[PDB]
Amino acid sequence: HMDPVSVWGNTPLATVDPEIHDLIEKEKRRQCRGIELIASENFTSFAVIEALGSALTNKYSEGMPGNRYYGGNEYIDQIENLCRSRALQAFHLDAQSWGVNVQPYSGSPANFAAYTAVLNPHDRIMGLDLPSGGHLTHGYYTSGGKKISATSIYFESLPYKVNSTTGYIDYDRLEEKALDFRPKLIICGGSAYPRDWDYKRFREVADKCGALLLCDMAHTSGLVAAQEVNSPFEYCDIVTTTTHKSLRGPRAGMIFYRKGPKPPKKGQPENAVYDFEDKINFAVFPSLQGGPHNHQIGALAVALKQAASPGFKAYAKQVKANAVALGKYLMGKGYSLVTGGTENHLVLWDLRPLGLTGYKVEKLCDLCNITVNKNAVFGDSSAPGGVRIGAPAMTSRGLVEKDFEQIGEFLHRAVTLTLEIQKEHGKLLKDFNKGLVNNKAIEDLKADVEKFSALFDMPGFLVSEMKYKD
Amino acid sequence: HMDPVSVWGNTPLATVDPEIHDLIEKEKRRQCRGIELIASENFTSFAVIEALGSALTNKYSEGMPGNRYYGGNEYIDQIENLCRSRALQAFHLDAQSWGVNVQPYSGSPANFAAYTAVLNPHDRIMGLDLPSGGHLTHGYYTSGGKKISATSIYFESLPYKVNSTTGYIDYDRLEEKALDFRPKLIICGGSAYPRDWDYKRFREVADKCGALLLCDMAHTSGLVAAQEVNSPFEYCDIVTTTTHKSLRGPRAGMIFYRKGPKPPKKGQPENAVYDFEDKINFAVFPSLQGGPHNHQIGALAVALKQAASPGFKAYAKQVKANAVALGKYLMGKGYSLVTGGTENHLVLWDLRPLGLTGYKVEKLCDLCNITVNKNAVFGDSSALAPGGVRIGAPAMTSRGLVEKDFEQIGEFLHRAVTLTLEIQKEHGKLLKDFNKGLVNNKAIEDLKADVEKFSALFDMPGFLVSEMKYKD
Amino acid sequence: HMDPVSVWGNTPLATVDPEIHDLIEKEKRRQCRGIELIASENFTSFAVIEALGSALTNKYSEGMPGNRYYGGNEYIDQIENLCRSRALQAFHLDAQSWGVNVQPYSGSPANFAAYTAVLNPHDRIMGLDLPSGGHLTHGYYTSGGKKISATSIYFESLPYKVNSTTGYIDYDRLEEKALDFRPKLIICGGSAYPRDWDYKRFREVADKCGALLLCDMAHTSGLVAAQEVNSPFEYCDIVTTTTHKSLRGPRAGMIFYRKGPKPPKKGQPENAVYDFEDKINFAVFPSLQGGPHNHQIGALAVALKQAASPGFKAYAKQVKANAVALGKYLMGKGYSLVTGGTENHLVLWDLRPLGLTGYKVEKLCDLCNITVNKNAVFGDSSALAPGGVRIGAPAMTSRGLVEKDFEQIGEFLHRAVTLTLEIQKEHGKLLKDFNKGLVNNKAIEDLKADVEKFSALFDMPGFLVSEMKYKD
Amino acid sequence: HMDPVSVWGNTPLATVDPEIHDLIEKEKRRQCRGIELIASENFTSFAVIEALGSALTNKYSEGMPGNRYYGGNEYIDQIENLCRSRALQAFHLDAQSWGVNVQPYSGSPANFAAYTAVLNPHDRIMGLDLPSGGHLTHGYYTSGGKKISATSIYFESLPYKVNSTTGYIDYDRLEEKALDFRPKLIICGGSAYPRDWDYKRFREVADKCGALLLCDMAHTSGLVAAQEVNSPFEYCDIVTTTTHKSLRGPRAGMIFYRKGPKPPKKGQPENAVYDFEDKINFAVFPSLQGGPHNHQIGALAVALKQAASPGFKAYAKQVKANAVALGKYLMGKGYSLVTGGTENHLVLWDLRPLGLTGYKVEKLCDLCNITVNKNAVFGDSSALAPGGVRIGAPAMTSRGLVEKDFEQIGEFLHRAVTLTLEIQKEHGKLLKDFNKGLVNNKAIEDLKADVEKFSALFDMPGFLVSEMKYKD
Ligand SMILES: Nc1nc2c(c(=O)[nH]1)N(C=O)[C@@H](CNc1ccc(C(=O)N[C@@H](CCC(=O)O)C(=O)O)cc1)CN2
Ligand SMILES: Nc1nc2c(c(=O)[nH]1)N(C=O)[C@@H](CNc1ccc(C(=O)N[C@@H](CCC(=O)O)C(=O)O)cc1)CN2
Ligand SMILES: Cc1ncc(COP(=O)(O)O)c(CNCC(=O)O)c1O
Ligand SMILES: Cc1ncc(COP(=O)(O)O)c(CNCC(=O)O)c1O
Ligand SMILES: Cc1ncc(COP(=O)(O)O)c(CNCC(=O)O)c1O
Ligand SMILES: Cc1ncc(COP(=O)(O)O)c(CNCC(=O)O)c1O
Repeated sequence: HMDPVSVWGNTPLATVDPEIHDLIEKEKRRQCRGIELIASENFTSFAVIEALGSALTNKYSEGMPGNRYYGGNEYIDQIENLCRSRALQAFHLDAQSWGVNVQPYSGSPANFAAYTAVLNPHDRIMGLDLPSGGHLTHGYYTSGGKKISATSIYFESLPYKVNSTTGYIDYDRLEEKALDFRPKLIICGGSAYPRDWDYKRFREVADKCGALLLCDMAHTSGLVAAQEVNSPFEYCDIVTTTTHKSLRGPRAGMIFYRKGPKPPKKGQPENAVYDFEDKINFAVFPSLQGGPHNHQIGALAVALKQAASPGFKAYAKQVKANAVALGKYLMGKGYSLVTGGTENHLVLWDLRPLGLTGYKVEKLCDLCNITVNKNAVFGDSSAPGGVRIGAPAMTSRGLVEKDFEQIGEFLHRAVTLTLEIQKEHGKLLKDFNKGLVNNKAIEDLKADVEKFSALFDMPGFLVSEMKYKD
Repeated sequence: HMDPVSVWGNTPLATVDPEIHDLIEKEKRRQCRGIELIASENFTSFAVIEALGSALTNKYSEGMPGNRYYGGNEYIDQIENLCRSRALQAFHLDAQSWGVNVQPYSGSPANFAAYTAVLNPHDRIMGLDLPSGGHLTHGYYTSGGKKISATSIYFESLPYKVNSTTGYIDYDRLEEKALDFRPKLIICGGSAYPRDWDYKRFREVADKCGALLLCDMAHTSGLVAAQEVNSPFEYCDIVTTTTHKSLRGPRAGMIFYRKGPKPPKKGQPENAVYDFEDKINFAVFPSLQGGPHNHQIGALAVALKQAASPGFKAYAKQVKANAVALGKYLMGKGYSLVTGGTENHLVLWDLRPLGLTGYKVEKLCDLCNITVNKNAVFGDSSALAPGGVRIGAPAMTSRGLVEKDFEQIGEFLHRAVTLTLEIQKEHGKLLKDFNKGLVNNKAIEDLKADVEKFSALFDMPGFLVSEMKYKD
Repeated sequence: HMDPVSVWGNTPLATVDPEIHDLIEKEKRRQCRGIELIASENFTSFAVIEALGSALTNKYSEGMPGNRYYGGNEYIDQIENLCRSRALQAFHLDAQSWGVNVQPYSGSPANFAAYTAVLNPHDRIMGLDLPSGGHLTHGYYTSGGKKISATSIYFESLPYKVNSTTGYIDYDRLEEKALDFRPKLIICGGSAYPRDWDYKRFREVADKCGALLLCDMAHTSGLVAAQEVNSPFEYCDIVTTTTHKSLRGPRAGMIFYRKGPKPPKKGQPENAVYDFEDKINFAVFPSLQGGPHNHQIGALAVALKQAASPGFKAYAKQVKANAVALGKYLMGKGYSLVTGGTENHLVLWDLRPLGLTGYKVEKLCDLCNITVNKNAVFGDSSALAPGGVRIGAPAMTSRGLVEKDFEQIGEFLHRAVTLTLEIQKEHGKLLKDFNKGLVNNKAIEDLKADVEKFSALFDMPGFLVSEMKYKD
Repeated sequence: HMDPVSVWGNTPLATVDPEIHDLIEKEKRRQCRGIELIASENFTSFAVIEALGSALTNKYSEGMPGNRYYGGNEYIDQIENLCRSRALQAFHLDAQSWGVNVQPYSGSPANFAAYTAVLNPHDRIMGLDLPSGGHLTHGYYTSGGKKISATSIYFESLPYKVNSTTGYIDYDRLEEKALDFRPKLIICGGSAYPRDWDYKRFREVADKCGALLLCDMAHTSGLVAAQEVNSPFEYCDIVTTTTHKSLRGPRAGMIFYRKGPKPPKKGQPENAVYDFEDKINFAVFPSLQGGPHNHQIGALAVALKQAASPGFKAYAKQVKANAVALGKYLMGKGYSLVTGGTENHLVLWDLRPLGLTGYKVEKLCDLCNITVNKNAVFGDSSALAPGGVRIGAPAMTSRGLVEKDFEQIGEFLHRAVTLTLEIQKEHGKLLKDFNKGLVNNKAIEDLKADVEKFSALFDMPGFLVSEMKYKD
């Protein structure tokens, strides 16, 4: 005999699986009791989460709205249509000039599908080098020649780099490389680049070598929606993005592409129109993905309505102001920030002038409930040299500039202690790690961090309902 | 000024976004007021859905447990380790002999990562042809040579087929083709094959041509977990799966792979060990994916605990018995089922003897709240109007239906196809003319009313019917 | 100080390099004092050899006549245009419907350039499997999956096979394979297939799967020119060939290709024309080759004039008659010929029923001045010691031998194979042991003496035996 | 009835084919009565030509000496063994450290086989950019992105360039690109680079990025054998070459490769040995080529004996002195030479400062019996009309010309370019305009007369002027 539906199918998680419920409750407390500075993380809304955890997960809906491979999609089609239209609206796009596919499962799927749409295997791509700030999916192989990303396996990558003096993209070297290498696709946007992008100059380079131009705006998508950074749509053929970073939605991807008449170009016939739509859609399905995750699409529609609000514009302005304030505090203490500041949501902190690796600082911070990630900086070839710090998550908890200065001081205390441990125990990991055991100053820093963090509000769930309030 | 956290971030969906809320509520009613027969669909538990919609979505955790590229993973690591251990336990695997990666975002990502782990670009693969019942990601290109799946673009595919008269896999032709084509990887498992698989024979073929053997058990994984169909782990090097079909979990993928000593093989070195684990993990991350979706992984752990329960074994038995009972009713009316029955959760219904396409039958059924999908059958070339319909039992079995209820489903389907014939008989076969017969059709309205009255007799997992916005 | 031009540059080979001169003189004697049966060899004319060894070797002439990358090509252009026009005439082709590129350095370069012209890397090809009689460059990889030819590396190959019983091409399995595999190019023609080709059926299969059709007529090109076997030009898009086998010219290749209006085909545009010429020329140069070898082109023009003569048609008839007479003689004794005879210039002889390898038979024959080559037969996996020996009539027919003379060759081969078996019986099957039987073997010496006496009865093209250094 | 062997097979070319014979005699006269300055051309010896035009053309000999796929190779094996050993001797190589394959049909086949030996499809290579002086087969695609050479289709190329101001290889940019691009193979050597190569720095770069290092010494191979330029063998893993340029042999290619113990390397284990030999041989045959052209191999053995002589060393010294003398004469007239001089056999002459294309000068020169080729210089994109002319000394040095004669060649070139300008200023700078300048131009006719008068007097290797059909 089967279990009655009510028993297996309607009983709450707390009863069906106390082990997982307890771990989720412990993770909720952790998210509350630390300083969360991973630049790619955010805290999304309870409304997004309610759509994410919904019966939308039950539906197979391969295809496009109105052109599906399964029956039963009368409401899933309306949700997807709404998501697509809100995506165009959130980025201020004319629907006769731009379309969007909202089915990519995440950012890496979105990029690989965009490449598959416009490239054959082994076609050439150029993206920002990972140590210069680019993403894995922009064609990462190592300076020792190890192919890491599938984008350097199925396609042929040659990365472009920042200038070693300024830390900004070296646009003349990009142009020289593109004219020599002749890529079919140039990628802009990145994961750890602290400045805005000259999309006009990227378009000039693309046109000079005949390449397509794609922007991957995953990290700054929220700032783009709020019109707080340069818009890639003015100059790029394709724009990809995640939805869970500064855009503050579920984990998903989107692919935007031009539609309609093309601008005048020499050699190009008159009245030509863009031809990306069908290729992009086909690449997502049936080429690469299967059934869309409709709970993600529904959650994304919610996030995109929230991103078009005046409150979200104020949030995006605050993210930038908090990152500047943090950078100014760290630079005042004498620390080295790549490019000497920031124009977006993150700072990239070079730790090599202190004699520290990113692993050591990240490891110590983690023990103090300060959540960062070690990060490559220019020169690194696979313990990198830097740490990356972002403002979106803690700005979502309501922190403003003075609070981000306190974050700077906690970061200052953490690095000061990492130096003292390394001076006392040594720079070799086996020695250093003996400094992280029964260290009263780590425990004191952890305690002060927890005190500071626990008091702020938290989106996504009710603190008053959580299992672990201590 | 920013909105307070309570306004934008803690307010319920019903207030923040009434439009999306209303559509979810309409979809909730649609799922429990019709007959849901898509063989790849299920109705998952509220406990799975509570984990899916959780703060686990906020975490970046690239890497593996204990070996991450970010801090903060004390609890995400425990959740992922529990998910992996429960996956091995759900399929009765020894941790010394099998490992599993639970980060694939869905089934197609799981397969492409498994292939990327063991194949170079353009290496050769052989899977079941799509019109014979294989999946897109098993190397699908069309009989006209059009490459459709990326698995026929980035790799070199040569599909194997069923016997054109019996509907069973032609194992002799599989072997002949494999010895000529020399694939690096043979794939078994499928999307619309109504019979079990001779994994032992697949292993003999793979050994004869030196290929790896992978099973994609996506559709029947729940039945595998309940030991109700043949276990691919006895013979396959790698087993991939989704988790949202018969397994009744969230939408995700897993890749199982052998570990430890290799069984004795001629010319193979002594002490040889399997070498899949590092390659498969690396393929998933950093090669193909980014951040794991930890809310899916947590939800999957719940589903895997539920799949190990006595109740779930009874469920899998009932899925099979319901599919058999439905098939018996349909052939009793004279309809044509591929292989003339089923050994799993689905039947594949060949409509071409009736002069119908699956598109017509799917469309009329949809108007009656009977949710199926049109499906390719052997010989088909049209994806818009293939020659069959595929019917599955997992979803309705999850609402508590047993054999007598699936016989009534058979009668509703018989009415639907009878009606589809009647409309084609009057209005004609061209789609433009057929669609005119679907406006103000009293027999459609009657059948729709009967389907909904029948569907309302049963409970519904995942949400409380008593609390939904659109009641009756 | 430099040597005077007369010393280094005008002095004959006999004085400048006695060592090489003596070896050439020894090879001249070897060629006219034994029985030369390698099916891909011939004895070309002195006139061809005089053009081959000429000042034409000094010229760089990249490009096409009239469109070159170097100056100075007034006369090289006239030679190449004469070579191309004579090539079309030799094969009875109208210049409005066929063109030809005569720059390929040999046969394997010609095929790889033709493939490069119409295929992208990894595009799919189908040719006759090597143990079934196809060439290396028709996509050869082994039954163990080892890629041998670059045509199985840079392109994706699926060979088609002969019937294992009859030795004839299995046209039904060809069609089935082509419809499953969907090749871009199907190749016909071969190296060791002893029957003619159903080009009409190959065209039917190519049309059914949308493939281009290419015939590699290297071995039988002389018979084609003489209209003594089926013409591939009636049905194939492209025809490649060497020029040194039955065509009796220098070592070189040619690529023939269709021009002008395409024949009507459903879905194909009205007024569609062929588009091979520019792609094929570009593939040869600048894609793959550098400077043409104009001394080969001039020598080829000579051979193509000779091939258009009444005398050459009689030679091609006699080649076929000699091969048939040899085959009937060997079969009367009980030797196993593939397909039980021949329709061209060669027989393929399966030694496995004797418990012999082609290597043993080739080695013993060589000691008797009977020159053959060991050859794969259906099912072989060993290239060192295949199970067959291949015998061709072109070379000895060029020395004027007729049917009764080829029956004498049959008797010599029977003696040699009998002796091979006797030695294996006495000394063993292991090569180390078998080789001991080849020392001071009176029967080998007897057979060698009979072979040279016989060979000395006939004239010899290409050089004057009366003036050769090693007389008798 | 067949033609008697004597009639078709022993009759001389002059009687069998008067049309081709006459064209060869006209080409012999053309070679005598012009100034031949194509830097890749030479006049080879009669002794080489006698081996080239010989019965060696009749033999199939696939495989290696002592390990063939055909019988009858007792003397062909001795010829190939002698060719290989003479190749090692001519370049002063220890046979325990170096081996050589002498089967490549020409230079482009040698390079493609060397690449295929050590690279998989789409592996990365880096060679000198064609407008900077590299060869097509070093990975040539255009600055507009058009893939031209097969080496940029089947492999992934990124060329390195010369310094835009000095015309020398930019070694710092080479290193920067190699570290960014990470090629598997770096190629050095060129077709139009007028300076020697810093192989030591190339080896430093290759070691830094983990690449193999190959030198293509085709153009300067004769100078390398005479030890008149830097030896690539000191630093390169593989050395390819043609044999018909400054080496003065037949048209063929060779691939030299390291053998034996590897030099100490940190990551490399102890007692490591080179593993190129079997891969190189396999790439030539059976991967890419078919039967070797034994008449080429025999002729090459002759040329390699000649290259090891003291007279050949004096020839190489004179080639260099003649190229320097010519460059000094041209620069003394105010012309622009790339890098301002030469260290080898050629000069590269930049005509853009005069407002001329290489097409115009090439074409005027050809009308005056001055044979050059237009040639890309740094920055060019047009293959129809590049900006330079390349001038080489090997061919006329082989006719016995010394420094004073090459100064006269300078004045003939100076006269030719002066006419080209005069025509340009009069008739115009558009080809429609210009080609009117080359009609009934008395100065062109006068220059041609003076060139023929000068050229006809010099000795000619390869045939006897006293015997040629056209002495006027
Ligand atoms: N046997 C089997 N049945 C199945 C699936 C499968 O993978 N295998 N599916 C797994 O999800 C669904 C069908 N998915 C399909 C997706 C695309 C095409 C296809 O051929 N598309 C072409 C033609 C489109 C057209 O004609 O309109 C194309 O996209 O161009 C076929 C089936 C449901 N049933
Ligand atoms: N049907 C047919 N007969 C033919 C040829 C052909 O191409 N097709 N040949 C056309 O010339 C010659 C045989 N050429 C061959 C060259 C290499 C291998 C081969 O398989 N080589 C492997 C194995 C070496 C070994 O076992 O020793 C290798 O090179 O690795 C076979 C045949 C003569 N007879
Ligand atoms: C055997 C099989 N494998 C993989 C997948 C893909 O899973 P995703 O859709 O999550 O990518 C499917 C989907 N099959 C869907 C169907 O049969 O309707 C499948 O049937
Ligand atoms: C620019 C960019 N693009 C795409 C992605 C991939 O998103 P998914 O993880 O959903 O695949 C990332 C991830 N960046 C993660 C980080 O910077 O920490 C990214 O930074
Ligand atoms: C450096 C180099 N390498 C290889 C080759 C090719 O040789 P073949 O033409 O035999 O394929 C050339 C030809 N160079 C011809 C020229 O510079 O005019 C060459 O210059
Ligand atoms: C059908 C066929 N095609 C091409 C070639 C290649 O020609 P080259 O060797 O010139 O590359 C051969 C050589 N076959 C040689 C044999 O059968 O003995 C051949 O048999």
